[PDB]
Amino acid sequence: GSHSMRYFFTSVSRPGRGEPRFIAVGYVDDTQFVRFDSDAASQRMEPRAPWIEQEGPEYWDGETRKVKAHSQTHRVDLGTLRGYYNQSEAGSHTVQRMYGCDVGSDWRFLRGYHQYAYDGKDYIALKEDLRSWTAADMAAQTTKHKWEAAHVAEQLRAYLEGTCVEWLRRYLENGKETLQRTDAPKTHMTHHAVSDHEATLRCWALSFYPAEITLTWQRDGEDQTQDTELVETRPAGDGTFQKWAAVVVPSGQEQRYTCHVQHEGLPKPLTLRWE
Amino acid sequence: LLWNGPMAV
Amino acid sequence: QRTPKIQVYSRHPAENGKSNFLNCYVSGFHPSDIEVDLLKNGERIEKVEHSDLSFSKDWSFYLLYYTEFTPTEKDEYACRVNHVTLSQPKIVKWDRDM
Ligand SMILES: [Cl-]
Ligand SMILES: [Cl-]
Ligand SMILES: [Cl-]
Ligand SMILES: [Cl-]
Ligand code: NA
Ligand code: NA
Repeated sequence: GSHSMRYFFTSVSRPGRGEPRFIAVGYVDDTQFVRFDSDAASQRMEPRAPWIEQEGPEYWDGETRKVKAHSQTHRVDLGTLRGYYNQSEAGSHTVQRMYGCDVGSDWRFLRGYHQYAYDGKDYIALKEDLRSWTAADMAAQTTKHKWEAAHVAEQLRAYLEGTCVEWLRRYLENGKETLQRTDAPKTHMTHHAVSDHEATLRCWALSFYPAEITLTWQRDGEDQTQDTELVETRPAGDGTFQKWAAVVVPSGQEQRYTCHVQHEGLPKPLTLRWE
Repeated sequence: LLWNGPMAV
Repeated sequence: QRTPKIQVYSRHPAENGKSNFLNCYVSGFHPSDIEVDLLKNGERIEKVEHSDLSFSKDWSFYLLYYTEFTPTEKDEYACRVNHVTLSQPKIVKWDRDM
């Protein structure tokens, strides 16, 4: 289909003793496939999907080297940023980094990104042109001048347009049985009386993949948002996702209300009614 | 595959 | 500082006496340090596992905590969360309808 590869990195300083906590995870679409945790025993990049286990020792050696290199860069950054912001050595602080690439249905490059945050706020990010930088404040502006002088965007662009896309295609082929399979939502409706004259109708979407989905309620054929509740999409724990939407209705009028489900795995949207 | 060239801020 | 959202739910539609998986999904929080326990009749369940820390577009974190469980008529399940934004631990009861 249309696809993405993304890596996520978090480093948290520990001022009382020792090095920061460092956690890295890699995804293809909504499927985690590698991880590194500085608290874990292996001290290696580890597989988390079957289709990555076939990569050879050179793969795992190189990804371990690179992810440890990311970890030490973040360790340095935490010290540098404490200085840029004139902060004490007493408190814990956080660096986060996300980067990756999107490809279309034809597996051609669509866009790339690289975003960096300090203490949960934008710090510096690569613009969509893959040449320029967005600096949120004057500390990040110092970083921007440094990365300009060192040609960083050039080699990041080369990675995002090349290596990133090329290995994404490789993973998509090796894991095609799941990564290129859509799991349409399994849907049903429940009914929960709230009094002797009104009731909650809850529309369920279960066991679907990928995570993107839209659930909407209609009354007599027109969208309704009054008296509705929509929960955040949530992981089932087996690689699929769940969501529900509910509406409160006068008892006996349930047939006016329809739940509409849109998902990449559905050729046409589904309609559900209570009966 | 990871990027091989992150630079410090 | 952003306080966690909490959903407690089963992996599969629940039937009393049938094995299942109990999930606590915490999201929307910052910083990432967080304590999450799954409770059975008020007591902490042991050997609970969790996903690897990741985050959303707005930089807030999310984690899934999970364990095997068997719903019953008499047993009560819940999630207990502590975070710097919480003056006291927040307890959310599992309700099989949500
Ligand atoms: Cl009542
Ligand atoms: Cl209406
Ligand atoms: Cl504050
Ligand atoms: Cl019950
Ligand atoms: Na190292
Ligand atoms: Na607290």
